[PDB]
Amino acid sequence: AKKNQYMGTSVAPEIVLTDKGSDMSRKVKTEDKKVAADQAAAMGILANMSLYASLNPVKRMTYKAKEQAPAYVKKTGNPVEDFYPSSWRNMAPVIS
Amino acid sequence: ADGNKRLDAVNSIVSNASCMVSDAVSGMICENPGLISPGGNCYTNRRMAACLRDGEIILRYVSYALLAGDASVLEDRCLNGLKETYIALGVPTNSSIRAVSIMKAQAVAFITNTATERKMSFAAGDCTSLASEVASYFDRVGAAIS
Amino acid sequence: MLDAFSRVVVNSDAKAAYVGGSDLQALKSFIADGNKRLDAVNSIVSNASCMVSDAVSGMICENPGLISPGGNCYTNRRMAACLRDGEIILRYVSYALLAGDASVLEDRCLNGLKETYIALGVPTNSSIRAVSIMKAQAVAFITNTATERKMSFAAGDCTSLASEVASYFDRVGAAIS
Amino acid sequence: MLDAFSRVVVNSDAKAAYVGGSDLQALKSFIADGNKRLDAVNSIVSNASCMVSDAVSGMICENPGLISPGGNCYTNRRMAACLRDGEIILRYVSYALLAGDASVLEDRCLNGLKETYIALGVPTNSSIRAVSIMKAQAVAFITNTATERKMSFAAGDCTSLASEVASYFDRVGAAIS
Amino acid sequence: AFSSIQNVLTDAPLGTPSAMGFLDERTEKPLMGPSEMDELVYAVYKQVFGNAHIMESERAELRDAESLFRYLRDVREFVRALAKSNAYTSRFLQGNQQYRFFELNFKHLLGRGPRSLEEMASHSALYAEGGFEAVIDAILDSDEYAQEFGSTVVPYCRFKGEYPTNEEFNRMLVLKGANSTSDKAGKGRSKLCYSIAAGCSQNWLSMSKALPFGTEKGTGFNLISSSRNPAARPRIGTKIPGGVVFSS
Amino acid sequence: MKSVITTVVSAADAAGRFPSNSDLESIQGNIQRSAARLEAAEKLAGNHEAVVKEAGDACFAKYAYLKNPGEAGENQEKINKCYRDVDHYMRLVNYCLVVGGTGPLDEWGIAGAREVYRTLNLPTSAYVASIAYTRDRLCVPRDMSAQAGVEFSAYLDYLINALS
Amino acid sequence: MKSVITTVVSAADAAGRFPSNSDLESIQGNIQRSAARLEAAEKLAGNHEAVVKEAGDACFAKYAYLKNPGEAGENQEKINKCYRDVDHYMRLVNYCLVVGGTGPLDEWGIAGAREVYRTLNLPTSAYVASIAYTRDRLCVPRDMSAQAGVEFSAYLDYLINALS
Amino acid sequence: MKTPITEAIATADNQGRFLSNTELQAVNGRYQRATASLTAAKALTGSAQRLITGAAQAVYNKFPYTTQMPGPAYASSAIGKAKCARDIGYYLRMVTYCLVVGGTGPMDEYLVAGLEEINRSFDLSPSWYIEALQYIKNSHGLSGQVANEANAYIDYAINTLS
Ligand SMILES: *C(=C)C1=C(C)[C@@H](Cc2[nH]c(/C=C3N=C(/C=C4\NC(=O)[C@H](C)[C@H]4CC)C(C)=C\3CCC(=O)O)c(CCC(=O)O)c2C)NC1=O
Ligand SMILES: C=CC1=C(C)[C@@H](Cc2[nH]c(/C=C3N=C(/C=C4\NC(=O)[C@H](C)[C@H]4CC)C(C)=C\3CCC(=O)O)c(CCC(=O)O)c2C)NC1=O
Ligand SMILES: C=CC1=C(C)[C@@H](Cc2[nH]c(/C=C3N=C(/C=C4\NC(=O)[C@H](C)[C@H]4CC)C(C)=C\3CCC(=O)O)c(CCC(=O)O)c2C)NC1=O
Ligand SMILES: C=CC1=C(C)[C@@H](Cc2[nH]c(/C=C3N=C(/C=C4\NC(=O)[C@H](C)[C@H]4CC)C(C)=C\3CCC(=O)O)c(CCC(=O)O)c2C)NC1=O
Ligand SMILES: C=CC1=C(C)[C@@H](Cc2[nH]c(/C=C3N=C(/C=C4\NC(=O)[C@H](C)[C@H]4CC)C(C)=C\3CCC(=O)O)c(CCC(=O)O)c2C)NC1=O
Ligand SMILES: C=CC1=C(C)[C@@H](Cc2[nH]c(/C=C3N=C(/C=C4\NC(=O)[C@H](C)[C@H]4CC)C(C)=C\3CCC(=O)O)c(CCC(=O)O)c2C)NC1=O
Ligand SMILES: C=CC1=C(C)[C@@H](Cc2[nH]c(/C=C3N=C(/C=C4\NC(=O)[C@H](C)[C@H]4CC)C(C)=C\3CCC(=O)O)c(CCC(=O)O)c2C)NC1=O
Ligand SMILES: C=CC1=C(C)[C@@H](Cc2[nH]c(/C=C3N=C(/C=C4\NC(=O)[C@H](C)[C@H]4CC)C(C)=C\3CCC(=O)O)c(CCC(=O)O)c2C)NC1=O
Ligand SMILES: C=CC1=C(C)[C@@H](Cc2[nH]c(/C=C3N=C(/C=C4\NC(=O)[C@H](C)[C@H]4CC)C(C)=C\3CCC(=O)O)c(CCC(=O)O)c2C)NC1=O
Ligand SMILES: C=CC1=C(C)[C@@H](Cc2[nH]c(/C=C3N=C(/C=C4\NC(=O)[C@H](C)[C@H]4CC)C(C)=C\3CCC(=O)O)c(CCC(=O)O)c2C)NC1=O
Ligand SMILES: C=CC1=C(C)[C@@H](Cc2[nH]c(/C=C3N=C(/C=C4\NC(=O)[C@H](C)[C@H]4CC)C(C)=C\3CCC(=O)O)c(CCC(=O)O)c2C)NC1=O
Ligand SMILES: C=CC1=C(C)[C@@H](Cc2[nH]c(/C=C3N=C(/C=C4\NC(=O)[C@H](C)[C@H]4CC)C(C)=C\3CCC(=O)O)c(CCC(=O)O)c2C)NC1=O
Ligand SMILES: C=CC1=C(C)[C@@H](Cc2[nH]c(/C=C3N=C(/C=C4\NC(=O)[C@H](C)[C@H]4CC)C(C)=C\3CCC(=O)O)c(CCC(=O)O)c2C)NC1=O
Ligand SMILES: CCC1=C(C)/C(=C/C2=NC(=C\c3[nH]c(/C=C4\NC(=O)[C@H](C)[C@H]4CC)c(C)c3CCC(=O)O)/C(CCC(=O)O)=C2C)NC1=O
Repeated sequence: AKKNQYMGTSVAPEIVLTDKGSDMSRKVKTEDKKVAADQAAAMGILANMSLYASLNPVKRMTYKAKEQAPAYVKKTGNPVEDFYPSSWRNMAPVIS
Repeated sequence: ADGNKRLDAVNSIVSNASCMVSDAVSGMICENPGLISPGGNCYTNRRMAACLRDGEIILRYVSYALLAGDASVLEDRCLNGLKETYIALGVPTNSSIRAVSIMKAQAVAFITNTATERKMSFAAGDCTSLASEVASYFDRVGAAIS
Repeated sequence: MLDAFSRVVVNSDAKAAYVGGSDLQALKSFIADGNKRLDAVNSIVSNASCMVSDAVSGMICENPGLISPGGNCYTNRRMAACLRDGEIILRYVSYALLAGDASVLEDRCLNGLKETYIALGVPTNSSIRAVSIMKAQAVAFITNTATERKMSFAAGDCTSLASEVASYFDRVGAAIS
Repeated sequence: MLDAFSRVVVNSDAKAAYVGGSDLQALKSFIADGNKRLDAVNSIVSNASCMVSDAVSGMICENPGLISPGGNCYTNRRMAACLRDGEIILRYVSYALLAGDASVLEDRCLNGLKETYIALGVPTNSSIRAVSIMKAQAVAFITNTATERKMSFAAGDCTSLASEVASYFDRVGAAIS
Repeated sequence: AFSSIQNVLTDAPLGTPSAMGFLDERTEKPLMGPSEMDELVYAVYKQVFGNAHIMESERAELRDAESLFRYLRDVREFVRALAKSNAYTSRFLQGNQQYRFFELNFKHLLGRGPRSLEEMASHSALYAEGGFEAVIDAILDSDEYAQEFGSTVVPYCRFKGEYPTNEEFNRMLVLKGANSTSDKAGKGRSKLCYSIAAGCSQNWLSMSKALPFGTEKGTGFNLISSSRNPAARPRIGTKIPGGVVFSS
Repeated sequence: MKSVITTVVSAADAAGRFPSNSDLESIQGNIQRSAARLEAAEKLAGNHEAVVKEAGDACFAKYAYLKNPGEAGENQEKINKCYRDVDHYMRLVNYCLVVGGTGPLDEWGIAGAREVYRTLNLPTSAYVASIAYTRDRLCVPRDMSAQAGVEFSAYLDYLINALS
Repeated sequence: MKSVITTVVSAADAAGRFPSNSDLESIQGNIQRSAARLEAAEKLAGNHEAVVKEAGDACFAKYAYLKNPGEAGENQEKINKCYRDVDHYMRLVNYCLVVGGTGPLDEWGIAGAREVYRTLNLPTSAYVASIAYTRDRLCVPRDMSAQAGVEFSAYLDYLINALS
Repeated sequence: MKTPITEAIATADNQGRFLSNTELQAVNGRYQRATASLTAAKALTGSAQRLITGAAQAVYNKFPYTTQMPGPAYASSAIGKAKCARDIGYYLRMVTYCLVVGGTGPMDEYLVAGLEEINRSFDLSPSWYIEALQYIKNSHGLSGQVANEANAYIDYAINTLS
């Protein structure tokens, strides 16, 4: 009796305007449309803002970030696979 | 009344909408980088895309409400109980209000054609009434959540 | 209350130990940057009013419900009080920065403040935001990183003092939480 | 014995079809409101003895013929048995409020209570007065409108639970009517 | 104003004989003699400091305030000299919360409790505008101080009977403890911090602990909780020949 | 001991069946509410002698007649054992805050208490009045958290309703 | 007079004790820094008729309306009054630079300035504009040594904060 | 219980039919008559103990022999006066119940059903209660339809007593 019917739908109006300098060309149209979530476009802004936050020194002290505990991986005793596993080994950052 | 000022104001927003959204969320991260810290709720890949989608939906609705000249559809569709849904999911409301104010600044920059990164070609006149109207419309969505 | 020199004295008194040459590493280095701390404290207290007026306005900026009727900061009377409390928190963190010890913060200012705010109905989150803005401003002024407000200093790093004052603001933020 | 979850199972087993979609709104609202339900059953359970004693004392002080010589609550044996009958009923109404369905109240308390009181000669209508006094105590304890004791709750609205326990109590009064 | 327990369950207040000698043609007051003046100062120390167990190394600094007192008998100026000393500020202000210092002044120099939030606000504004000495001067030169104690008696916790508000009575008993109760139990953290800003009242047991002897203290406590419910809307009815009428 | 685990393994043992999903589902809530009840129990453990002293004098303040001769609180040996029994009840409440159920109360303080207190002329109303005083002097922010106060007052009301 | 000596001897008076070495240490602090502090003494003393006008005209330029009818600067000798009234503040900052503390300023120019500046309708923004003008009109190497400029500005922005 | 609601339900159930528009109009009449009857109930509630005392005094002034004749039926002693005031309060309570309910449903159930049995056995004359009800009708101090609605339930009791 009180729930918004379209709160969980992500449906928003699309507006398209056409204008080519002549009165016969001007036309506005509006149709509802589901707004999708781009998986790829968020990654670039996430990486760039993470790099910016990693380089900012004054946000480093005013916003002390929290430690994240690593995932469980079994140790094998030999240190070459304990400290430098193949998922990481020989990776190093280019600065351009 | 007059549409040639109104339709220009809508067209000055719906064209460069994606840059406004992507600049608003990146500025919101740019103030506090806790949301992209592991443990923030924009940290994962699925979350920041949803945040982008929500910002674009808010911009979609306020651009439609500026065209319609009223805010009734804006409070029927979007703001009908958004704040407690952000509470129930768990959403830092102050940062979303901050992103809304960033989008509000960008919209009134684009309407007055005083944007200092890009220039539109317009006619001669004053669109400040539409600027105050869209400022009020952004204050609606800024006050409907808290 | 205590300061940096009276810190180590009470720490060593718990051991009944004399303050020997091994423990004066810390204090003699504390005296090395003595001019640095004095150069920092007047920079902060020199902008005291602007920092508070900016802080409460920033509070209000992303929480417009505080102005609204029934808001905790609705009438000017309430505003006047909340604008004081900026002066009191800032004054006490300046005292703590000057003394090099926060032994004056949570006995004098932060002792019982959470309950006082709970009884008065003061919202905690907005106050924490106000403290945060002030914190950010604190470091901006210590490091001469403010956009305007160019202050003449002596060249070097005051980063340690910046982290000190950030830690002091941290306590205030966590005391009322 | 069926709770709120089992009730839709028995309702859709008469249908012979899988339950999802339409029938899940009530269950998801039952889950989302579960903290208030536990918060209400705890408030009723914490004040049980005062409720039973106050209800029986009110029923006697409205009708003093029960402690009259030859009345039904005359001796100590009958008074102890009435206090036991009182809250035996409170226990089952608490079970029905916790389960979200009054099926446990029907099967173990009210099935045959009508003529049990008849065979005993128990006046079936002073029991209705005691039940109504217990109902009036239960709604005030749920909605925190109790004048003798105030409890600690998170702020919000739970008059649906008050109407549900009032809906259980008049059923428990009308089964013996 | 009857003080059902002021002068019968409690001793009489202590101080100077009378104010007529203050009119001073040949002397300022009848020389109470040095042996009825040392007990006056002992009484003042027990009040303005409130059983602070002050050693004589710390009583070697109050020599000047004392030496003028026995020479010129105004009591009020004696406490004005005491409350501005380092012995007073070190004890109640140095390591305390703000309203803790403000509330301790009501116990020490006025012998009552703060009646409202606005009194505390007024003290706070008066402190912020230039010093704490202004706080003590406002209290001491107050009207309330003139029409309670004056320039003759030690300021004591008087049971007035006819309080301007009841919470004033509650908060008088909470600050005043029992004997052998001092003012450094809590490290700051005033007892009325919450209850002033909220408006509720205090613990019944801690008020009853400070009552005098023979006052049936503590009894009459129903076994359910003590703080009343504001939310409650009980129905109270009267008695009429025809029925019971409820007034709403 | 009456707890969350013991009820469901006793039910599965009475039925003679393996632990099903409902049994494990009941332990997830133990995992949830242990975050509140354990830090209630720890705060009770760290400050218990203040509470036992504070609730002991409320008993004699409400009932001053116990110190008269012929009563149960005449000399210091009775008052010391009064404080000892109040400390026993507070320890059992600390135990029930840990185990998650009313097991240690129901078996070490409640069962058989009525025959002892009637036989040894101990008035139960004054064994109740200390527990009643302890409940009303609780502020969730000041003394513990919000759910810890609920968890504490629930066991206090259980002890009060058992002795009354 | 809020000075370095008046603080310590007043503290000793309140405590009723003799001056200890902790007290003498502050006067040693004076011994170092008077030389830097009093180097600006000439700079304000011999150059003061130039700073006042450079300040008053900046005040009147930043708020041009104040010369309008009904405002503070409506005739001539009120403007002369204004220039005098900033001359007073320059005199007081010189006095404070000499005493070492904010003694002279907060009791001769600041104490009670509120009543006069409101009832005579004098906008404090105009005072703070003129003072902030001189605060950044200073160039440290040419005007003074390095440390005189710090302390002169520290005294100036004192009253800037006090007024605003 | 005779309400406009329950008689409409009883007429629909007698045919065994659903609620027609006849019943809905009969209920709607109760709803836009109720606003004055609830005011009459409030006003008779407020003036209750004054009206009961005045009505008892008016009965004693009209029939002075009731305060003089010995016997259990008369108000010559104190318990007799207490029971007389109790009876007048009973009558006023039934009148208020009929006002808020909207018909002569309560007082038909509680007062007049088997009333003259009591007056014949207990030997209490109905003219006393008629004299009390006439005072209550003359002295309630109402106006308009509030008065028209309270008086209409008063003289129903008067008509049943006569
Ligand atoms: C509301 C949307 C909103 C505001 C109101 C306004 C308040 C605000 N300002 C900052 C950032 C700064 N404040 C500064 C303070 C001053 N600048 C000066 O020149 C004087 C001396 C003084 C007071 C006027 C400065 C220098 C900054 C820049 C950042 C810095 O710290 O140097 C914020 C952000 C808070 C923070 O994170 O620092 C806010 C909220 N801004 C608004 O957005
Ligand atoms: C169907 C699509 C459609 C549009 C997009 C608009 C486009 C548009 N705007 C105007 C015309 C105009 N547009 C503006 C608007 C502005 N001028 C400014 O200086 C401000 C920056 C800005 C306000 C935001 C003004 C002031 C006029 C002239 C007055 C008017 O005709 O409204 C005109 C008529 C003359 C011209 O070409 O300029 C047209 C076609 N009208 C339409 O029919
Ligand atoms: C019809 C109107 C309409 C909206 C306004 C949005 C509102 C909205 N957002 C989310 C859901 C979400 N919304 C956000 C957004 C944010 N979180 C943050 O920290 C930022 C402040 C902000 C982006 C800037 C995130 C991160 C989620 C995912 C939460 C999760 O991890 O589950 C959900 C839950 C369902 C879903 O995931 O889509 C809804 C209804 N969706 C709508 O359909
Ligand atoms: C790391 C921290 C970080 C930030 C704080 C923000 C920086 C930022 N820039 C703008 C400000 C703006 N942002 C835009 C948006 C755009 N400009 C265009 O020309 C495009 C069409 C579109 C996407 C690029 C515009 C037009 C302005 C106003 C600039 C102007 O006045 O012309 C705003 C909003 C108003 C303001 O505060 O200035 C913010 C928050 N970006 C960051 O990365
Ligand atoms: C020594 C340390 C010290 C402090 C920190 C303050 C703390 C403090 N604030 C207030 C009193 C108040 N404090 C506030 C402050 C605020 N309300 C808000 O919503 C904001 C979060 C915040 C401003 C930023 C307000 C608005 C009132 C008064 C509200 C009212 O009752 O009208 C009071 C009550 C005093 C009184 O009036 O009697 C106290 C003690 N005082 C002190 O002595
Ligand atoms: C009585 C008041 C009083 C003061 C205000 C200070 C003033 C002061 N600061 C420094 C001296 C200094 N001040 C700084 C500080 C800085 N340099 C920078 O470039 C950073 C922006 C900033 C960090 C906060 C540094 C780095 C030195 C030199 C190192 C040092 O002296 O310890 C010195 C010694 C050398 C000099 O004269 O410059 C003095 C006297 N001392 C006092 O006695
Ligand atoms: C796990 C065991 C368990 C309990 C011991 C109780 C304790 C309890 N109550 C509530 C939480 C609550 N309880 C109530 C109920 C009320 N509040 C009122 O003001 C009314 C007086 C009353 C209803 C009439 C409300 C309104 C909430 C807020 C959350 C919600 O609405 O669900 C919550 C969730 C929020 C919180 O953690 O505080 C919990 C755990 N509930 C449980 O789940
Ligand atoms: C599972 C559900 C369940 C119940 C509800 C009770 C129902 C119940 N009550 C009584 C028995 C009784 N119940 C009452 C109670 C009352 N009489 C009054 O006058 C009051 C109205 C009312 C108390 C408020 C009394 C007085 C008796 C005893 C009658 C007697 O001793 O003769 C008996 C007979 C056995 C006995 O107790 O001796 C039973 C079965 N027992 C149950 O097992
Ligand atoms: C002549 C005999 C006689 C009595 C014995 C009492 C009994 C009594 N109590 C209440 C009414 C109530 N009784 C309780 C129960 C309690 N209240 C508390 O403070 C305790 C915690 C707990 C045990 C005493 C509550 C909570 C209410 C209603 C709300 C409230 O009072 O706060 C009611 C009204 C019930 C109703 O509305 O129908 C009655 C009749 N009154 C009488 O007239
Ligand atoms: C701030 C400055 C300051 C002072 C100088 C003293 C001055 C002073 N001396 C005395 C009081 C006295 N002063 C003296 C002193 C002396 N008698 C002599 O013969 C010698 C010349 C001299 C000692 C060398 C004596 C002997 C008494 C008390 C005598 C008595 O009455 O028994 C008193 C009275 C105080 C009182 O007891 O009430 C005062 C004010 N007090 C001060 O506050
Ligand atoms: C592990 C669980 C456990 C408990 C809960 C207690 C329960 C308990 N309490 C008492 C015993 C007591 N309890 C009291 C207390 C009181 N009597 C009064 O006068 C006041 C009413 C009140 C003070 C608070 C007294 C006086 C005794 C001793 C009785 C006696 O020896 O005469 C005894 C008798 C043995 C003894 O203590 O000497 C027992 C078993 N003991 C336990 O082992
Ligand atoms: C020792 C410290 C000390 C002071 C600072 C002054 C403060 C001061 N200035 C003025 C008086 C005045 N002051 C100004 C000054 C100004 N008008 C403005 O609008 C601007 C704020 C500013 C421009 C520079 C003017 C215009 C008057 C004349 C107004 C009047 O006298 O009514 C007066 C009123 C009496 C008079 O002097 O005629 C006083 C007390 N006096 C002191 O003794
Ligand atoms: C006692 C305090 C005191 C001051 C604050 C200054 C203020 C001041 N500056 C100038 C005058 C001047 N001041 C400078 C200096 C500078 N201009 C700039 O652009 C740079 C920011 C800065 C470097 C230090 C220059 C270049 C002039 C001549 C042009 C001018 O009037 O500004 C004059 C006129 C006489 C003079 O040259 O000194 C005065 C009073 N002088 C003082 O005596
Ligand atoms: C449901 C509503 C109701 C009505 C109407 C009612 C009437 C009523 N009035 C009674 C007695 C009485 N009524 C009166 C009243 C009066 N006699 C006078 O002389 C006065 C003039 C007059 C008072 C105005 C008296 C004196 C008695 C006692 C008579 C007796 O006991 O014999 C009795 C006998 C039982 C008893 O002793 O109480 C009944 C049943 N009872 C009810 O429950």
